[PDB]
Amino acid sequence: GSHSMRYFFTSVSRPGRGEPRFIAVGYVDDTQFVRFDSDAASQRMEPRAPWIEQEGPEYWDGETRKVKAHSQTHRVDLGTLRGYYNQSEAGSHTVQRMYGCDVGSDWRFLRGYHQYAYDGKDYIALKEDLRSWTAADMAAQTTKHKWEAAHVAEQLRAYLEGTCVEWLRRYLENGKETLQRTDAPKTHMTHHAVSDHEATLRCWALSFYPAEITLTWQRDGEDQTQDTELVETRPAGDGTFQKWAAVVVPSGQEQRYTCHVQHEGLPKPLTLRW
Amino acid sequence: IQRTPKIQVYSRHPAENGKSNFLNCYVSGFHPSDIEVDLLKNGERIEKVEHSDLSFSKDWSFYLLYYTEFTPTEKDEYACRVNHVTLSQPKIVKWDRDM
Amino acid sequence: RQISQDVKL
Repeated sequence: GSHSMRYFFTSVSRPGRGEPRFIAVGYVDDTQFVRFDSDAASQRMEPRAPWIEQEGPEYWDGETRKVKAHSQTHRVDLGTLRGYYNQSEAGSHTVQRMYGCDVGSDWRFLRGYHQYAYDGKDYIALKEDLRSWTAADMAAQTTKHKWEAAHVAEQLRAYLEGTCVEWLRRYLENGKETLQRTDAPKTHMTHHAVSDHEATLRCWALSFYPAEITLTWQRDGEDQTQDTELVETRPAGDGTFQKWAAVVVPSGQEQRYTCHVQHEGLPKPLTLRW
Repeated sequence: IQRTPKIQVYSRHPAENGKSNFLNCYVSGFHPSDIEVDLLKNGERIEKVEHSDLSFSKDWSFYLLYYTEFTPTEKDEYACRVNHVTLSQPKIVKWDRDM
Repeated sequence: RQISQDVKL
């Protein structure tokens, strides 16, 4: 199937409580592989998956150099945005950035991303064509005009279509045993009643990878959304994921309902009944 | 933009009394990132709790996994206690081994 | 692998 590489960056200013704190994390699909914490012991980019340890000192030096430079730029950006939005130096603020690339089943380029947020809302984003920008508000047009002049998109395009794709491929090959695995979900259904009148059926999906999954309820072979509850896919803590979907049914009608599970690790979709 | 955390409390593996496991509290969908998260045993704060590195979703909202190793019993009651700027008082979610 | 340039708002 398809794959992605993504980096996620967060900086928070806290006036009167020191200089900003910066956190960087890198993922391939749903697996974290690197981290940097500006207040942590090492002051280096750190490994978080076994296969990235295959990379040598030039890599760890280079990635450390780049992430530290990124942290300093966010410190500059926090000041820049305070100015753009005419804000005082008393409040706490947050800058976020994400970038990365998607490839299809043939490992060829599908899509690239490069975008920023300020205080929980969009600020600026690279469009799908990798040639133009979407500015979220009037303030962000200043950044847009600046980046168009300095040809930022062209440089970013080269990374997203080349370097990003090639290194995603390298990681997938180097960590084949884990990154290219598909762990099908362990599935079961439970039944619970507090009254004589209704019962909750809960369809479970456990120990699956990647996180991508679809859980649907049907009644008499028709999709059923009313009286259902679906929880957010959640991490087990061991590199696998969990999810449940539940439906409240009238007593005596449990057998009308089926739970349908779709996952890459399943050769065909699964059907569960009470 | 501020967003209130979603909270899920659950075990890593299917719970079996007397067998070691990990207790998880997954907080997600929040903004800003400043958050307080305690795991509780019979109403008391568990000392040794670890957490994931701050990350975020496509809507920019943050998520963290807090976790501790524990051995569940019939007697003991577990919970997650969360405070955030969006909450007037700490929010307590009890661990239900079936959720 | 990270992008190899300095992007500033």
